Amino acid sequence: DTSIDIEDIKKILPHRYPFLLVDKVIYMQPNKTIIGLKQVSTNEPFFNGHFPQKQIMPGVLQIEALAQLAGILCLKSDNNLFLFAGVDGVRWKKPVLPGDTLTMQANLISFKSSLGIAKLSGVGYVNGKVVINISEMTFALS
Amino acid sequence: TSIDIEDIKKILPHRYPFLLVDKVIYMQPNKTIIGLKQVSTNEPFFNGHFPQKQIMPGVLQIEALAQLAGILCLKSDLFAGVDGVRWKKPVLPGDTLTMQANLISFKGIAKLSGVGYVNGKVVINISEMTFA
Ligand SMILES: C[As](C)(=O)[O-]
Ligand SMILES: C[As](C)(=O)[O-]
Ligand SMILES: [Cl-]
Ligand SMILES: [Cl-]
Repeated sequence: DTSIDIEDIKKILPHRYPFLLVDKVIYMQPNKTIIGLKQVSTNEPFFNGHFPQKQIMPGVLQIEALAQLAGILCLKSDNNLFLFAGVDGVRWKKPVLPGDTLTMQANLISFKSSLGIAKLSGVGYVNGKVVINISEMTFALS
Repeated sequence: TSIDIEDIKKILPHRYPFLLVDKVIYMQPNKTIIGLKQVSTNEPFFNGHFPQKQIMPGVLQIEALAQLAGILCLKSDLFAGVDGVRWKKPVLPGDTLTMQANLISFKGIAKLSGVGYVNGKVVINISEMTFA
């Protein structure tokens, strides 16, 4: 099964409202990869600010949802406070909108027990099509 | 020139809780912009990041620098890409985040560099923000 619900995600991650952006893990293979989703609703606090005349999920929150999914995989592969240390090669392909399901996959590149550093790639999809690519997210365990 | 929040809001469409530039200190069109974001415990995202340790999310530091870059673009006349982001040290309640963005290219695509400081010391670097 490998899927994880929100209550169990909360036991893994320190993040809470209004900055928890993984609704469900649908698949995970420890030390390899993880797939989850974020459901995108008009009823989310950020939408009033981004933007009044046109609701578009901020691209940086799409990085954040990929980062959080990625951090689930790291914690379940091996301090639950991981900070963003670097990110490279983010390309946003298409706007994410209220009504969408943001499906996300993060793949582990490296994880150093010793140093508390992890690197992963990430891709986000809507309706089977890429809306975001991230070449490399780096996390340090503060 | 310098720009206060009401004038910032006349340039940017961003509103609460996603307007992350509190002041523009200096702006030279087609060149550079310096501004700041004040970091308070009384911001909505801190309850979530994290309950037991309040740390300004790195991704919101990208966004603040991207919004600052957006102003310089609009006044030299979405977020398509970002690359070479490095966070050096956590930004905490009670800090002032001072930011500078430099225009690298305007070709229909604009590319800018970004730097964030807390007390003179770099807290974030962005080699490239890409807009169109
Ligand atoms: C997903 As994070 C680097 O804001 O804990
Ligand atoms: C970086 As933006 C498109 O939220 O101004
Ligand atoms: Cl955006
Ligand atoms: Cl962070």
